[PDB]
Amino acid sequence: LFQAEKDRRVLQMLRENLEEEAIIMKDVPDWKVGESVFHTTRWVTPMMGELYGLRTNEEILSATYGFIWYT
Amino acid sequence: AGRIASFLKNAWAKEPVLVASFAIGGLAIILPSLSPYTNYAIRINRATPYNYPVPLRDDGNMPDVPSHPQDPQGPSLEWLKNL
Amino acid sequence: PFFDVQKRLGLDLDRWMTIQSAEQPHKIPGRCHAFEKEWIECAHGIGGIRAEKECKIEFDDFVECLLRQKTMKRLSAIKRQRDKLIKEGKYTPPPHHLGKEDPRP
Amino acid sequence: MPLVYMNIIMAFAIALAGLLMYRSHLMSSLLCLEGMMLSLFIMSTLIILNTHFTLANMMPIILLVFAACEAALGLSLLVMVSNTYGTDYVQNLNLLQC
Amino acid sequence: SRGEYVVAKLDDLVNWARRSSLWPMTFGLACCAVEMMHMAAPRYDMDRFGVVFRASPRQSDVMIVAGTLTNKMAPALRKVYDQMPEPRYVVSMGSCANGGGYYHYSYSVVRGCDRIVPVDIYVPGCPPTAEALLYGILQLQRKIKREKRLRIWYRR
Amino acid sequence: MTMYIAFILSTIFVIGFVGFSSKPSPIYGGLGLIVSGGVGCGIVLNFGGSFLGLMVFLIYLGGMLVVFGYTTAMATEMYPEVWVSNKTVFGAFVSGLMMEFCMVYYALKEEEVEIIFKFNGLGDWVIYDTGDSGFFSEEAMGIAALYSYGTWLVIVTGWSLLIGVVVIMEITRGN
Amino acid sequence: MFMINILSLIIPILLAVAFLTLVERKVLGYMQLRKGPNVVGPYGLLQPIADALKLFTKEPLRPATSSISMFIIAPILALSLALTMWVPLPMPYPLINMNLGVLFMLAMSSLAVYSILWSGWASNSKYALIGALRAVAQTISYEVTLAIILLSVLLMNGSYTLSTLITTQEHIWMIFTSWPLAMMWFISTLAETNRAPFDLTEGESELVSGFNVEYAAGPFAMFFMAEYANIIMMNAFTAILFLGASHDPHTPELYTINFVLKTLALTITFLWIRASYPRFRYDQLMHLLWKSFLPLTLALCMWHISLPIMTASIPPQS
Amino acid sequence: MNIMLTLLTNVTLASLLVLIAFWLPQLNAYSEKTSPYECGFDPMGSARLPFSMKFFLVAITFLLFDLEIALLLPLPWASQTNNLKTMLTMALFLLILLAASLAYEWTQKGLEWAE
Amino acid sequence: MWFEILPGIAVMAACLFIPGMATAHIHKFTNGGKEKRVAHFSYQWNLMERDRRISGVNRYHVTKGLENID
Ligand SMILES: CCCCCCCCCCCCCCCCC[C@@H](O)O[C@H](CO[C@H](O)CCCCCCCCCCCCCCC)COP(=O)(O)OCC[N+](C)(C)C
Ligand SMILES: CCCCCCCCCCCCCCCCC[C@@H](O)O[C@H](CO[C@H](O)CCCCCCCCCCCCCCC)COP(=O)(O)OCC[N+](C)(C)C
Ligand SMILES: CCCCCCCCCCCCCCCCC[C@@H](O)O[C@H](CO[C@H](O)CCCCCCCCCCCCCCC)COP(=O)(O)OCC[N+](C)(C)C
Ligand SMILES: CCCCCCCC/C=C\CCCCCCCC(=O)O[C@H](COC(=O)CCCCCCC/C=C/CCCCCCCC)COP(=O)(O)OCCN
Ligand SMILES: CCCCCCCC/C=C\CCCCCCCC(=O)O[C@H](COC(=O)CCCCCCC/C=C/CCCCCCCC)COP(=O)(O)OCCN
Ligand SMILES: CCCCCCCCCCC1=C(C)C(=O)C(OC)=C(OC)C1=O
Ligand code: SF4
Repeated sequence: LFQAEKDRRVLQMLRENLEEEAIIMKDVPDWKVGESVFHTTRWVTPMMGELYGLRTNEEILSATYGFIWYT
Repeated sequence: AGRIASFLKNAWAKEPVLVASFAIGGLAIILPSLSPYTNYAIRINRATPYNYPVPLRDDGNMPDVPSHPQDPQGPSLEWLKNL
Repeated sequence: PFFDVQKRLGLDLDRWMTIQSAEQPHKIPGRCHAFEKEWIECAHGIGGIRAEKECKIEFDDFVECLLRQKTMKRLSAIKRQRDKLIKEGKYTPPPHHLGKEDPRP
Repeated sequence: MPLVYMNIIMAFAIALAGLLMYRSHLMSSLLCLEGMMLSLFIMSTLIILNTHFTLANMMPIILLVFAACEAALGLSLLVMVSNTYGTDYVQNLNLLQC
Repeated sequence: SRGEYVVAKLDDLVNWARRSSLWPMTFGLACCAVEMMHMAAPRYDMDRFGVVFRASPRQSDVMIVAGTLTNKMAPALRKVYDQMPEPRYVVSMGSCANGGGYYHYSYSVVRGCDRIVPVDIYVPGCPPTAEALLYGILQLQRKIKREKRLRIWYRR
Repeated sequence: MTMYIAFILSTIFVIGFVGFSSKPSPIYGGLGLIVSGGVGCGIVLNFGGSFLGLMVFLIYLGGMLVVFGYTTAMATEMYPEVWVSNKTVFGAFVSGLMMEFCMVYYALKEEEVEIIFKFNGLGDWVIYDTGDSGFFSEEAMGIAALYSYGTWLVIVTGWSLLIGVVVIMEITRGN
Repeated sequence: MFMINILSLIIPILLAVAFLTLVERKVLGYMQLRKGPNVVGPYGLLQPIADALKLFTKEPLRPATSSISMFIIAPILALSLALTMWVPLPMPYPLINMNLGVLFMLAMSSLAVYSILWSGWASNSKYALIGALRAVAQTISYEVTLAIILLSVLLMNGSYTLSTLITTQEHIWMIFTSWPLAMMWFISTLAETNRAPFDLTEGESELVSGFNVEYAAGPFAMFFMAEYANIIMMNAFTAILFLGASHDPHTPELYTINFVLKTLALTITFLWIRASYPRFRYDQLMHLLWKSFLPLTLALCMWHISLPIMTASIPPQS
Repeated sequence: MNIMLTLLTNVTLASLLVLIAFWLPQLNAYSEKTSPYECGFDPMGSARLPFSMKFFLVAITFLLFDLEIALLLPLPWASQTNNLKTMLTMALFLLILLAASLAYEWTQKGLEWAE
Repeated sequence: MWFEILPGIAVMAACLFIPGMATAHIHKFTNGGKEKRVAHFSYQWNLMERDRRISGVNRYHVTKGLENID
């Protein structure tokens, strides 16, 4: 159940980032929305910055240092 | 026989700490090879499920793989409960 | 120079530690396990000279996984454009990107 | 690369420069050697932690072990040097020329 | 006046603290020190008053001059007195420290430690009994209790 | 961007390295190395290396106690030097400080390749992994694997330690 | 609300430390056929307050030959470390819950010695230098044996988490399984806190005052506070390590009372030992630790590694 | 985050105590009060002169013995491996070599202080 | 006493009672009264984060039972 929820949450975050990027970067002439940086077409586990790039600093802090700093 | 007896007596009279240390170290080296519970310790270590058991794709030729955890097939920790 | 005693005797003195995709304890995977696996299987048995050219795509993907330079560049470009559009007031971030989202498990 | 990687590499460069430029005391150069080892430990630990290379987690510890040996080695030599001269100044080690 | 009352109460507090915790230096010269050792003995138990010997002059409050002070020793006594941080007190114990005593007319004896350091209490005797020394320390406690440093500062 | 705690820690690391590399009296060099060890422990703790950081701090504390004793024995002078008691020491300290300042400025203000490569900074938090599983610590497992995977490493390390004891005894014999 | 918890941890420890001095003076007195402080307040209950007020209203002095920065830094380091080392202790809950609390405590202990070392060196006096070198020798004497004893004892716990020590000793005290090591551990604590018969860094009868001879008033009081706090803290650690109190999740005050009583018993045992014995020579301490404690410690480490495998009694939580 | 706050609080309290101790009382500093202490007299030499270490060899050996602690600390986690025989063999071998080092230095008079 | 040593000891004991007890009470006050959660491993932290996300008030200790499955 945790696995299914994690997949849904990650995919939702990535889709939200995709839509925001599509809205934001409409003016740049040679930019493809959602273009990958890998030649391979297989699934790549998202990096922290990709998931939390366009969010608040508090969410980023909780995502990065939340577990380590919890005591 | 007698030479070792005299040497051990002199050591026990002069250096009891060293005698005890060597005895404890020798016992620690020797005893594990003669114990029947070392195998039990290994099996207890193997029986701890740290990661998820990934199921196998059924192909109709595995009589010894359960289709449900409560099925009789597979390993059993009945020995562990009484241990 | 390199007397391969390990290969002659079949000992594995230090080959268990040479690569990231090789039998970690508890089956804990490396961050770039798939990319390294792809590159190693591409380059196996063809020699270094041919592997440098014919397996350059796999190695580039592996290095991108390792260091994430291109991903950081893309994220920086997106954030720079977002800041530029926000300073002139043409763009507004959505509520879920401002801390007022509806969380899900 | 993160800015932390650059800071650690700069720390190694500073320690190497401090070792290569000698003042009088040999103990200072030994301390520069120890600092170089510490920076190497930090750099390797950060790389191995970031890449999640599990079996490499024992690599830094081994480094420390041999660092100790090197440290001990240096101190041993220092003692003898002092015993000859009453001082650890490197300018007394000039009996041999090129 | 509120300020006068405040400074009086603060004077009371600091005087109580300083007289309830008196740490003399571990310092004795002659027979008198033996009687001093009998004041720390169980019968009198000077520690029960809060009086504890401390070897370091930096950590001590009181100089008890228990014994004859010679000319060869006077610079050392003055040095370890000067190295006592303030506030500091000196108790002269016995005839030799008070005025020279039995060796007053000698060529090598200082005729009283008050030629070298200021003295707060003079304890007579040759030697004073441990009880007489205890009386001297209690009198010094009373004298410290009579101090009005903060009131004097306020009235300046 | 998030509070740049790791950047501040690494900057203090570099400052301590400059402190002991300008080579004042070995007392202050040892102090600087102790500070650098503690701060590097903090960095590794922030990246998830609890055991490794704590161990490096402990090891360097013991080594620096030995170094302090040896400095008082055979590395002293009438007037031990501080970072401001010497033109050479102060010059080296200042040069290291401004060199770190220049490197940092050329790093976070623009993308330039100093020696090896270039980058933008952006704080370490970006390059993490968001791995979500486990009832253990991967660092502890990898370190504990030394007794099951690294038999060869244990053998060579123990041999080197015994040989090092023999070696120091041979060296300090004199005669 | 976490700052409230920090204050509720640190202030009572200082208050406890102040009263500890009064108890030692009285315990020493009654063991020496006298009374100890019984005049300043009822039963001398106001004596620590008077001592503190006297010490903090006295003039501190900077030695002319001293190195001012290190001279000031050393007492701050000592007191701050003494306060810090209490945060992972489970009573039965810790202020800071660490996976590796024992290793953190070891590292902070190792760092605490540098307060003594730097105070002795920066005092720029001969007796202070002798005291600092004695501290170096003491650390070299006890460190490795202490660490190996900790490892051997914790092999039965399964991890370095302090709170797990409560679960390990749920039915029996760990001492009943490791009473030999415990004795050695006790002695190591006496050497770790510079307590008699191993009070060599100060060494009043030999070095006047040792490392802190040049310190007066407030910094000296801070050194004293740090030392007594370390005494109480190490006895609390020993009580947690070897005498496991039974913990009720719904009644943690029972555990707190049990733990405090055991800690007070161990501290009073320290005071008793100070009252009973002469002082070691600081070379004899190193010979004792390296020629008697180390071989037994190594043999017992070997035995305690082999024992859980032999009996199939390996604890959980890899 | 909490540990940083605790460390800051402890250091701040100690520093504030030092500040109180140095700024509250009345100070009267003169050259005789601040002179070095040698129990009655001026020291003959400097305290910065070399001070011989008679236990230098034991001090060096402490460096090598301090890393055996690093090697032996992961033993509780190593005890959870499946191949307990190899782990036990390696741990016992490491401790045996440590004991052999101690014995070698002991028999070669390496634990005796210099005269 | 010799029992005159007891009062000071008692004071010390009272002081040593304060920290742990306080911690317990504080741990109950800021965690819904139910023994602050321990997260030594990332699985426990993930459980806590999921609890906070599904609490509806950004507080992990607000527990949702079977009344939340309508
Ligand atoms: C909170 C942290 C900051 C402050 C730190 C200090 C805390 C305050 C100190 C505690 C005060 C208690 C001391 C009072 C004890 C007096 C007991 C009695 O004996 O005193 C008598 C009278 O009292 C004294 O005259 C005055 C002492 C009372 C002090 C005045 C109260 C001021 C309190 C203000 C506190 C403010 C602190 C700083 C705030 C910023 C004189 O009797 P004495 O001659 O000795 O004994 C003779 C011996 N016999 C009995 C055997 C025959
Ligand atoms: C050719 C001449 C031979 C004699 C001289 C050789 C000189 C070199 C010294 C010894 C040679 C090293 C060979 C041992 C390599 C270790 C690997 C191999 O032996 O397997 C180990 C078998 O274990 C053995 O017990 C190794 C221990 C034997 C060595 C201990 C004592 C010998 C040391 C002698 C020289 C050292 C210095 C001097 C000491 C006095 C572990 O394998 P295992 O655990 O199954 O599975 C691991 C894979 N997993 C993780 C996926 C499960
Ligand atoms: C227990 C932990 C909690 C403690 C909390 C309190 C922390 C206290 C920290 C230290 C304070 C205790 C010291 C006692 C009072 C301070 C007096 C000193 O620090 O300042 C004096 C102030 O002197 C200054 O040099 C002159 C004052 C002018 C400078 C002030 C700058 C701004 C004032 C401008 C006037 C307009 C008002 C602006 C503010 C609103 C200097 O006196 P000085 O003689 O050297 O030193 C000896 C002090 N004696 C006499 C008490 C022994
Ligand atoms: C097979 C076990 C191996 C592993 C276990 C060992 C664990 C650790 C123990 C070894 C640690 C190092 C030991 C170092 C030995 C050095 C011996 C030595 O030279 O010391 C002699 C002292 O000892 C000797 O006399 C030489 C050896 C004496 C015998 C010691 C024990 C030998 C073996 C006896 C035990 C056998 C096993 C027990 C059997 C039980 C009986 C049925 C000199 O003493 P000083 O301090 O210099 O004297 C100064 C004051 N006069
Ligand atoms: C079947 C397998 C079982 C495993 C084996 C178990 C049996 C173990 C048998 C031996 C156990 C001995 C444990 C003690 C370890 C050290 C003992 C020792 O011999 O040390 C002494 C010295 O030890 C001391 O005297 C200690 C001095 C410090 C005294 C300080 C106070 C004493 C403490 C009093 C109460 C102790 C309470 C400890 C436990 C408290 C609870 C935690 C050696 O020194 P010397 O006599 O001078 O001779 C050296 C040259 N041959
Ligand atoms: C702490 C137990 C009581 C100790 C009292 C310390 C007294 C210090 C005086 C110095 C002294 C000592 C030590 C001393 O032992 C002695 O006898 C020869 C003297 O001559 C009478 C002395 O003056
Ligand atoms: S006064 Fe009498 S008892 Fe005291 S020191 Fe002089 S001669 Fe001795």
